[PDB]
Amino acid sequence: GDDRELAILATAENLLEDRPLADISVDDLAKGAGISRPTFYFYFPSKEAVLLTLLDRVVNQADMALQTLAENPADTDRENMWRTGINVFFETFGSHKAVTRAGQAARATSVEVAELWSTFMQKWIAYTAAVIDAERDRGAAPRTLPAHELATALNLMNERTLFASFAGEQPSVPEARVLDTLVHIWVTSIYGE
Amino acid sequence: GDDRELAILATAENLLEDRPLADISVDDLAKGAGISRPTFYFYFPSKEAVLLTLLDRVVNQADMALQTLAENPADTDRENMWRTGINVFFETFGSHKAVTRAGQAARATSVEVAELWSTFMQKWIAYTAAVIDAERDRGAAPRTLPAHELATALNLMNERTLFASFAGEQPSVPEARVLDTLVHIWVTSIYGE
Ligand SMILES: CCCCCCCCCCCNC(=O)N1CCC(C)CC1
Ligand SMILES: CCCCCCCCCCCNC(=O)N1CCC(C)CC1
Repeated sequence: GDDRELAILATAENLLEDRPLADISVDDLAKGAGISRPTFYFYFPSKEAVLLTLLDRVVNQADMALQTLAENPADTDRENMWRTGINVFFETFGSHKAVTRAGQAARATSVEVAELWSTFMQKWIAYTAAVIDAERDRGAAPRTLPAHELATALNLMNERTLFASFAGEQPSVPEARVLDTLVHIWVTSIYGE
Repeated sequence: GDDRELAILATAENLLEDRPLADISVDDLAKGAGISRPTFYFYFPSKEAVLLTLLDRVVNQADMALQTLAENPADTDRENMWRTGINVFFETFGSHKAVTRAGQAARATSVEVAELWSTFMQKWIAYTAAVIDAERDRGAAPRTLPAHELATALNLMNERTLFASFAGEQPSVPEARVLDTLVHIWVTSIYGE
């Protein structure tokens, strides 16, 4: 039951490594999960709903990892503090590139995917802004741009730049350089005048 | 002839203000240009080809403006130098929001739109990197990240952030704040250690 759903989700994540959702049939998902087509429809209404659930799992995996980091005392080294946090996103989305690629594409065609992504980006921006505000309050960061506006641009940079790196787009930062690239821009923009 | 093509392009840019390309018919474009459907097909093969030409015009308008700025002596004020350049993109794409929105959407579905955008982003990144290299050579900027990698991330930030602002996405930087936001991040990341 839970196990049926897990098998459909695992099959979909596997097939998305090889081809887009458009070239994956319900027969393919049902076959991979060892069930019939009609039994598939008991668990999910469409292959698009399967992708929504996969992306929801990956997004909440990143969010929960960030929460675990937030619960711990702050790294006393400002650059390392931000690197560890950006690395949650680098590793979580980078470890699920098939879902990341299919989920990005689906933001265009699916209101539910677009709203899921928007909701979590707002959460992540709000958290970023609250950390920059704490750094300013402690006298560690200068009072330059409105923190929420700076947070927004930095989060959008990461959204576009990490994706271009994962997907091997031209142009892109090489995957093996993207974390250092983003950390530099975050730290100089948060701490600089 | 040239004038036929201009009227079809003007009609398409006007209708894209109100609805997406999917809800614009060839009859709509032909009607707006004062021609028949078959006469439309003499000038363009599809409504998608019309959008390609519109986006090509806007992209080359931005590129030519950047070239005009590049031809002049450099602004001696580093922050203003980068602000004027980012403003070319802010004003050119911001003055054509209907084409910008339709062109962004088309990167997903059109190889020709995706390649056009990729080509000009590579050009703009290469130019950015060459300016950062000149600033380092003159001793005005520190030798931190590889210039081309830093340029790539900053250009991708602008691509995503300017678009989110123009489209009124949630999240986004308000349009009236986006130029200052991006200039701050560029200048601190290019000149900071
Ligand atoms: C579906 C779609 C695909 C795409 C995906 C990937 C992207 C991701 C992004 C993220 C942002 N954010 C960040 O990055 N951060 C914040 C907080 C912290 C503190 C750090 C960082
Ligand atoms: C179709 C799609 C839509 C989207 C559009 C808009 C975006 C734009 C972007 C640009 C990048 N770049 C920049 O920004 N820059 C460089 C150089 C100079 C020097 C500055 C700046």
